Amino acid sequence: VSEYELPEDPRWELPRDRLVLGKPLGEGCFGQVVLAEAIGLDKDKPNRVTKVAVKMLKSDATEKDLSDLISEMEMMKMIGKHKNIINLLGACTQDGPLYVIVEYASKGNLREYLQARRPPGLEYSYNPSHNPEEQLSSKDLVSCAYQVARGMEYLASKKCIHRDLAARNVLVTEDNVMKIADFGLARDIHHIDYYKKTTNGRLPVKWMAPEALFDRIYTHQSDVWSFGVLLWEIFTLGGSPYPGVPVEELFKLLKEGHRMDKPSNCTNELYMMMRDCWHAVPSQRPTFKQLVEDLDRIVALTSNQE
Ligand SMILES: Cc1cc2cc(Oc3ccnc(Nc4cccc(CS(=O)(=O)NCCN(C)C)c4)n3)ccc2[nH]1
Repeated sequence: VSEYELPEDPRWELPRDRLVLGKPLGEGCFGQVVLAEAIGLDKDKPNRVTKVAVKMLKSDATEKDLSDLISEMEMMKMIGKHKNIINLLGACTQDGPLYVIVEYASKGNLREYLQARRPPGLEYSYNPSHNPEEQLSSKDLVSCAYQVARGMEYLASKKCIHRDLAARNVLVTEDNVMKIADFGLARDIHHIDYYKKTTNGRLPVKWMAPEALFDRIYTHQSDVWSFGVLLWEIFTLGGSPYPGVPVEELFKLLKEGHRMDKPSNCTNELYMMMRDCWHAVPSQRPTFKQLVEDLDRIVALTSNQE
């Protein structure tokens, strides 16, 4: 029995013997995510199995870690469901460690998904996958961007600021639906280390708007700046931002007006949309509502023949 009072919500609680735990999906310093099969997740369909992702704490986990995971779960309930975010499906709070059960995205994060779909040749770096998949169409790429914009428009409408929107935090389902992840994470109460890599080797400083970098100010406008970086990641098919640029240099550069150059395969229109997201002045960036409307139009005009 836990020493803590884990919050049981009858609408969401699943007996944990309805979960058949499967392979690890990922592990961080937080805990771990595993794939599972859930039996009768939908009450009206008790005999059906659903593949799901299950988040749980490491054994080394503290009380703040627990509080953080509960917090993510409750924030997700409050934000509600949208097609282009990772949605809550249930929880196990009784009879063992806390499990938070969410939609499963079988194709993993967007950066690695795009990298494995890199065609040969001059416009992209090499494909690092030993199981490369069919390359995407131009329309497919704009449609990835559109779906992420639509998810952020929803989150913004629910007053959620993501604060680390990046291709690594977009997951892709079996049906190639884009789903924003890690939007419900607690904001650390301590100052951050700008030079500390994630468990997957990423430096989050490269997605920060200048006002976030400089003064730790995060708003929907600073998420639009990150979406501009994410756009650049899409049209480089998973490229790494500011190539050759040491991180301790980045703010100076940005402040002087430095911006990433256009990816080799990227329309003038989509590069101008990136640059607009990277407006120095937060009030002058487009909103996610505007981004969605423009990307909708651009998707309809973009060829899926190549
Ligand atoms: C409460 C909560 C639960 C939760 C679960 C999350 O993870 C989820 C949720 C839904 N689906 C997937 N699918 C998935 C499939 C393959 C691999 C991965 C992990 S990965 O880091 O993107 N790539 C694996 C190895 N790379 C580093 C080489 C995830 N994960 C992510 C955030 C979450 N927040």
